[PDB]
Parts: sequence; C-alpha cells; structure tokens
Amino acid sequence: NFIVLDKYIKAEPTGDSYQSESDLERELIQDLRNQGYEFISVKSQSAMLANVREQLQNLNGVVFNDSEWRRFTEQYLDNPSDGILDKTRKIHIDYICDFIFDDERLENIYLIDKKNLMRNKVQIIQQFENRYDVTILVNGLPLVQIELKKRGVAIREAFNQIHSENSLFKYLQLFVISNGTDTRYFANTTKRDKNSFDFTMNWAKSDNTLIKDLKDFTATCFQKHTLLNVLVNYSVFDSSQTLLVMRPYQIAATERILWKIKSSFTAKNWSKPESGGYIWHTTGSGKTLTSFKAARLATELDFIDKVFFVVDRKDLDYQTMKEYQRFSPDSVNGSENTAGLKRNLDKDDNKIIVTTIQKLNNLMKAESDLPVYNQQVVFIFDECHRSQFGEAQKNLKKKFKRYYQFGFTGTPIFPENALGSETTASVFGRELHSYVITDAIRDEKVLKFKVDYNDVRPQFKSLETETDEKKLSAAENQQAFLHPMRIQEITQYILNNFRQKTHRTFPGSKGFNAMLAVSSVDAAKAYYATFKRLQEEAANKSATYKPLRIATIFSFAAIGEISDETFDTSAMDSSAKEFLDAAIREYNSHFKTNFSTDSNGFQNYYRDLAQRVKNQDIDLLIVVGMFLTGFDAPTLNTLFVDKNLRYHGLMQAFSRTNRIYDATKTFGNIVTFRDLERSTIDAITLFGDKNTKNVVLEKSYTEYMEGFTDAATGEAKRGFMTVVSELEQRFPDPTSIESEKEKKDFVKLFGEYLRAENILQNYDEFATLKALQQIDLSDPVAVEKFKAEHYVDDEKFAELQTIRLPADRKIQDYRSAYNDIRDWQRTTDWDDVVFEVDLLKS
Ligand SMILES: Nc1ncnc2c1ncn2[C@@H]1O[C@H](COP(=O)(O)OP(=O)(O)OP(=O)(O)O)[C@@H](O)[C@H]1O
Ligand SMILES: [Mg+2]
Repeated sequence: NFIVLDKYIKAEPTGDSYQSESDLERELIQDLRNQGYEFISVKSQSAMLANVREQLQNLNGVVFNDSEWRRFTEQYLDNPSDGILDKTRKIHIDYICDFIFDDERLENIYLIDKKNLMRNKVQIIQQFENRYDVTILVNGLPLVQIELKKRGVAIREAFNQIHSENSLFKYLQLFVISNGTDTRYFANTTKRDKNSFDFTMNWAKSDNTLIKDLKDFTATCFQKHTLLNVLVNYSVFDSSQTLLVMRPYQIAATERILWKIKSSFTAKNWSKPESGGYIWHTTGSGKTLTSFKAARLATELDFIDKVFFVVDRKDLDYQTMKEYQRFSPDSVNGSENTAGLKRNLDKDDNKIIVTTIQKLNNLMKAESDLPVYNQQVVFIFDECHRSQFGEAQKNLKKKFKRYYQFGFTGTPIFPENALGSETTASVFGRELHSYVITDAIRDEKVLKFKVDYNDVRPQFKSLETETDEKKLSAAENQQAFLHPMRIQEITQYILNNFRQKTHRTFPGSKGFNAMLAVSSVDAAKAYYATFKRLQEEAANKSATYKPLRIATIFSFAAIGEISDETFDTSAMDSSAKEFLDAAIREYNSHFKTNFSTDSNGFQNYYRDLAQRVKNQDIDLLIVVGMFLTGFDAPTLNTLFVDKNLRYHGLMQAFSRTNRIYDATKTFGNIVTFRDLERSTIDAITLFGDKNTKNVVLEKSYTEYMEGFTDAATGEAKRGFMTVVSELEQRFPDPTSIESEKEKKDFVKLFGEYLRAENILQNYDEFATLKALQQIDLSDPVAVEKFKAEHYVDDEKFAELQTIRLPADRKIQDYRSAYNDIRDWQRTTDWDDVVFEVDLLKS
C-alpha cells in the first residue's frame, strides 16, 4: 500500500462549471467527502475549540470537565504565547500532553495517534469570517489549508500575494494552492529562506510523472491514508526548527526501502544484495534528508534491532553535525575514533546509530564479537565514496549475519567508471527508485549549470588545456600552474568579478557567495596570499574599496574522485601547517574566535567555517577538496575552479552551487581557469544520455540576447534585445501606459526584461557591455583601464560601442512605473500576470 503510486488512472471532469473558485470549491468538498472527510460547518474559533474538544475526547477515551478543558487549552492546546513554530513542535515532537485532572489522575492526551494513523478523525470546513479556502481538520486541528483560485490565475502570482487570528490556525502544517489546472503544496514555515515559490511542489507518481490538476491531486495526495502519512511520517522537523514536507520521489524511495526490509525479513532472505537495494537520487535532490529520514522510520520496525545511518566524513557540515548530535552525540565527526560509536552501540532503548564510514570501517577492523553482528540490522548509506566504502563492505559482508543494506547516490558506479570498485548494482542489488538530473531539472528542484573556461591568459593556455595526467601533476609548481602571474591574473579576475557573479553590484542587494576549488595545498597558499596582497593594494588606491572576506581550509590527502583530507592536522608538512596556522589566526581576529590547529581546534574551525560560508559571513572559501561533495549552502551560487575535476567529482563539486533558492538564483555559475568543457560533457553524459548536456547546461550569451527555443519545452524565449526593442517601440512612455490594457502588456513585457537582465548578469559578455555604458570615451586612461579589466582589444572595443542599450534613466522610469502598477493591484484581465517580485526587491 504505497502512497506514491506506480499506476494512476486520471479522473474524469464532471462536465459541470469548472472556471470559478466556487466551482473548484464545490468539487473539492464533494470529492473530499467521497474520500471519507466529514464536512462540518464552523463559524468561529469557539465552534472550533468545541469540535477539538469532541475529537480529542473521543481519540483519548476521556471526558474533560470545563475547568480542565479551559486549563488544557490555555496551557497546552492554545497557549496565547505560542507561535507557528511551537505548534509544529507540538505536532511533530510534543504531541502528548501528560495531563493532571482535577481529581489528580494523570492521562496522556494525544493530539494525533501516530501508531494507529487511521484512528484519527479528518474533517473539512470552508473559510469563515474575500478568499475561497478549504481547511482539513485532523482531530479538529487545522493541519492543511487549500487556497483555491480562478482558472487561469497564475499560480505563482497568487502564491506571492498570500506568502493570530484565529490562533488555532497556527497549527497548519501544509499548504496547497490550486487553480484547478495546477496544484502545488508546500510547508507552513516561518523560515523565509524556505518560503519562495521555488519550494512549492507537485504531487507525482513513482515514475515522477506529475499529478497537477486538483481533481487528480484530491484523489491521490488527499486520500486520508496518503495525506495523513505525508503529514505524520514524511514531514521532517529538524534541529533548526524548519518544517520540510517531503517531495514524492523522496517518499517513493523511503517507503520502497521500508517495504523491502519487511518482505526480506518475512522471506528470511537477509544479508544478500537481493535483500536491500539502492536509490539513485541526483546530486542535491535531498539524499541526506531522505536517507536519514528513512533510517529513522526503519527503527519503528519492531523486528529490526539496530539501524545504522552511515555518512562520509567528507560530507559533514554544521547543520548535519548539529542534527546527528541529537542521536549519536560526540560521535559523528572527522576523527578515526570509535569510542563514541561503540558507546552508542551499547545504549539500550535505542536503535538508530549514526556514524561515518571511516568510523564504521575502523570498528569492524578491530572488533570481532560484537553482539550487533548477529542481530537484525539495517544499513542506510548516504553517498559513501569509493575507497573507504570498499574495505568496509568486505568486513560488513564478513561480520554481519542478518543485514539489509541500502545506498543513496547521485553518481552510481557503472561498468564504465568502475575500474577499482564494485559497481553499485553488485553491492546493493536492485534500483529501488530513481530520480535523475533531467527529472530534477524539469521539476526545477535543482539548478542548471553555467560552465565557462575563462580563456584570457594566452601565456598559460597551453597548460590550462593539457589533458595527460602525468604532465598535469608535474605542472603543479611555480614554473607552471602556480606561476605568480597566472595566480595574479586569476585572482585579479575573481576580485574584479566576484560581485558581478554573486549579484552584489547594485545594492543594498544581499546576493550570494562563492567557493574557489584548487588543485593542491600550495595552490591554496598562493591564492590566499595573492588575494590578501591584491586587496591591500586596492585599499590604498581607492579608500571606498569594500573588501571581500576570504578564508581557506585544507589538510592532507592520499580518475573521477576528489581526494579525502584528514582531520588529523599532524599529517601535514610543516609549511602547510604553519600556513593554515596563520590563516586561522587571521580568522580568529576577525570573528573573535579562538580555534587552534590541534585536532580539536581544526575540527571546531571546520564546523564554524561551514556555518559562516552558509550564512555568508565569508565571501569566498578557498579549498583543495573539502566542502566539495556534501556541503549544503543555498545562497552559494558560484564555484571558481582552478582544479582538474572529472566524472563524479566534477558533478559533486559543481553541485555545491545547485541549490534552489528564489527567482534571483537562476543557476549556478562555474567559472574555470582550466578548460573543463570536455570533462563536463563526459561527466554529465556518464550520468544520463547523449542529450543530457542540453538540459543541464545553460544557453549562450548570444541566445539570451537574440532569442532561442528551449528544446525541452518548445517554449520560445524572447531575447533581451527583442524585449528592449519592444519596450521602446510600444512604450516610449508616459502616454503609452494610459489604458488598463497597455498597463497589463507593459508589466508582462517588463517582467521579461527583468528576468533577462538577471540571467544576463552572469555572462561576462554582458557585464563588459554594461561597464562600457559608464565611461568617458574621451578619457583615454579609463578607456585603457576598461580594456585590460575586461580583456577586450581595439577590435572588440570597436564593436561594443555599436550595441545600443537603454539608458539607466529610462530603465528606472520603467522600474518605478512597474512598481506603481504593482502597488495599485490592491476588462482588462489581470489573472495571468506574474509580477517579478523577487527580482525587484533585489
Ligand atoms: N522535500 C524538501 N523540502 C524542502 N527542502 C528540501 C527538500 N529536499 C531537500 N531540500 C533542501 O535542499 C537542500 C539539499 O538537500 P540535501 O543536502 O539533503 O541533498 P543531497 O542530495 O544530500 O545533496 P549532496 O548531493 O550535495 O550531498 C537542503 O537545504 C534541503 O533542506
Ligand atoms: Mg548529501
């Protein structure tokens, strides 16, 4: 009885009126009632509390007197000081009130019965108090809100508009918005960085096919058994108090894992590859959230004795270390130590064990008669890299007698890229669920890549295109790849363009931040020094220079694979260690921290550093191989690459930028100073087919300027230049926006202008062209200063003067008129009109 279906037959429309919001509401209420939801009339919170009282008394087999019920209400159900986050805490964690009655007896009052899910009462009400809405009540509590809109209302624009009193609606867990054609759901959270339209979701089948229209969505997502499982078992409330409602592919993998455990155990078919399986969920789609959730659910199987959740120490960061601290405290870090692991093994009244693959492998090497070897064990592995996982499989196959193991990866091991390691299929067995990169990009759940070799260094181009590895390793020195000029030109390019790439030029726009991945410890030292020197230079030239805050971290290591670096700082050579030492000193003075480079300090520095790159206390992080495979930073959008990446390491590193955020983060920028074009196509193609690169890789500057057709859709996209031309041709101004119609058409057109400029801000050709508009062509020093900073010659310089762009004045005239029209939105038809709210606020 899976809740993400393998097969689904589309319902038929009634033939009745299905245009207005009250049309959608009629059929939704009717459909929900056919599915066992009792409709009640509720006109007040007083009537809501009364209904809650009836449902919780039924559920819990107990009758409150009135004084008790008022007390229950003021102190647990409906505390006046509770906010949304407090009700989510109560739904997901604190759902049992141990209540003391007037006669002093003690009873557990459940808000929700989680073990007997179907015992919960589900009800529907319509909106009471202009807005058409239906609310699903679970034991009288409002947990879902369905916002209904007219057909042909832009669902996105409606979302922007709506995202005490009455306080019971703080309990809402889930939103659904629908114009009948499209239906999206999203979590009720106060975290604004999770509140953008990018975080709404379509329901779907296990093959990932969308289920969009409200009638089908009603009959699938809104089956009591579906919706209640989504609400209770497939929504995560983490240690940072963020509610995340899982996407269908995440749920689809999870339930298929659990069902596979049970049928294997019932078949007494354990400890073979046909006992478990793997999940192919593409990089950045939620493997770490999902696999961890599936491990937590697995502990609720009464016949399993211990569930191992295994991560790679390479992949740890602040948020996930905070998470794991709650379940396996002081045990999930970067050290080789197993004391914490073996202590959590001995904890009774506990089934989940989080650990790293380095630790699990160490313990299994040294220990031989652990009780857990003969128990019923689930293994859930979250992207464990090739070399350490290989030795761990040997001892696991050797020593666990009754296990069911599962793996999540975004970059499987096929015959073609095996050389050395066992294929993913041979280790884990069947592919239980797949959600691949073209799946995720079509669903807009990860971001595309803009990948460009920055070929502006002729003296060094020969090296930066070298392909023999022997030669490439031999060029990691100051005569070649670490030539001070090359390091300077590259570092200068990054300082001249960081704000352009991260969307920080036109303030007070927050923007994004970036990483720089390099080839070696010496490379990191040269770059950190050059940045330092070049920024002290800029501080003297201009006194209005605003510096970037730069940091680095690395230790010592040891195709496709990114080298594993140890957390044992005593492994490094004296020079690397004293450099990393001096960097932490500067880091300490700035952030008023006090980390050292002993093991404990380095580990805490690593943990602080991840936090500050994620929240942009750091502008640019320089690494060799750390934070390249698991680090989750939605507001990081640019990876500067001076490194030879291939195959799965390529996919992982680039994907540091691939997190969706809002409409300002159109894709991740990958700026490379070695030519990685062949490697990018080879790596994309290895994890898809020959067409996959056309979905993953962004179009050229000429395409966004002049227009193209998205082959994935058939959607013609107008070019910037066509838009700009239409703006002048049809709106040379103020009299052009006289009539309502002309106002609507202008908003539509200027919205495309804003989408196109924001895309084009990531193209060096466009930044160069914008820069030229701010120049005295008579002034020859500033003409020469622009040529050298944008790498244009006298020929290229000639051509760009001919490209006519609209003046800053006419743009800000467009901008404020656009705002007028937006704020006025309090014959002609405004429903389909999406204002570009995020791009504005930028
Ligand atoms: N269902 C969801 N709802 C809301 N947010 C989500 C959901 N799934 C993933 N995210 C967000 O997307 C980001 C990436 O998730 P996560 O790091 O678990 O992915 P991953 O696949 O392990 O990535 P990597 O391949 O880089 O290790 C996180 O910030 C996460 O909170
Ligand atoms: Mg991960």
